[PDB]
Amino acid sequence: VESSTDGQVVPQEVLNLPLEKAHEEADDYLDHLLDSLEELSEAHPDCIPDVELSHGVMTLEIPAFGTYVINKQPPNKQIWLASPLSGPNRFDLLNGEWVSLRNGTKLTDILTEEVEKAISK
Amino acid sequence: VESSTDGQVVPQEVLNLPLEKAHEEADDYLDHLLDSLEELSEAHPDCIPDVELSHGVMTLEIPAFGTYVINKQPPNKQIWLASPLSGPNRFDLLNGEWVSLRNGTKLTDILTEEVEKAISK
Amino acid sequence: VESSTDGQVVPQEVLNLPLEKAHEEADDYLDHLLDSLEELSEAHPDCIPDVELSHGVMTLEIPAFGTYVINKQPPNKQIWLASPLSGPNRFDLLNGEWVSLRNGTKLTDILTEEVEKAISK
Repeated sequence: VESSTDGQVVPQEVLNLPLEKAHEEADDYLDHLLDSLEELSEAHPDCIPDVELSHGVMTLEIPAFGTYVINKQPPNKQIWLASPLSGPNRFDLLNGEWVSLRNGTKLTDILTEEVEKAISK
Repeated sequence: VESSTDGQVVPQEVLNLPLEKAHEEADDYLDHLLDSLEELSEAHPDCIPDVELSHGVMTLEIPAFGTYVINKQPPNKQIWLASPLSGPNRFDLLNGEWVSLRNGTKLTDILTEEVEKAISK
Repeated sequence: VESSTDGQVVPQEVLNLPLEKAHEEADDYLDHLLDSLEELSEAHPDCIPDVELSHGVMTLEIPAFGTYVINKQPPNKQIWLASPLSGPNRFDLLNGEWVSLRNGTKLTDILTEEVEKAISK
């Protein structure tokens, strides 16, 4: 912070508030997904045995197709999908939902399709 | 730069031009805002006493509501708004203007609304 | 990776697959451009003598106008165009194509226009 400034704001009532860092919107998504997908992991006739979430990396075992990988990524566009079925994709917010850079389809919809394509068989 | 290359371009007439780094488009915005909002800071019946701009952090005192914070942020989407009234938001360029990732509304419009919501009282 | 975790996935059949890092979509573009623009560099009546590509920096000599520079850039929006004719611009993916943050026009189209504006004279 080289400007030789002596003191900007400290206009306390920013700093005397119940203050809080933001939460990566990608981080937010992966949580709403971890326990929404492990609440699906209940009604598997057998065939979605595991979801695990590391450090912004999510693995999803689905033996019917092979194993999904879902990632926090540096931009150029963020959130990464590696699907054993539909291939690789990446996603950024448009209007509150996560959308493919490729064609602009929701990954929320791509998971739905592919998860319930599995409940069938 | 490990490619063992000996010399690419130096096609001078890029380098013999009146040359210049770009300016962060967020940086550009915060300036057009600092002196547009301190030219509003004149016609306050009392109630917007201070704007200060550090190092891509802007504070705006508005005692009616509490204190605004406006930030340069690493992407996932850039420019950050912490409003004492409307809450937190983040914004990226769409077509030359700065737009909310949440719903795509202009922050240019959100400030307008909230600044002049204040001139009233 | 400080969580004291002992072992997440290793669900091999991610790791026993023919695996592969992704390729920057900007990197992809600059290649499809290097050899598409050096296949134009053939039918120059004289006037586009050189294209060179370093490390995600591309130079394009076009003596009629002066020299183009095309860059891989950290986001806030990515891929950078410095045109001797149309000025500076930056571009992000929308739906699989590279689009100006300023007004949303394709750079693919901006090069076309300016390259063939040159074949003429």
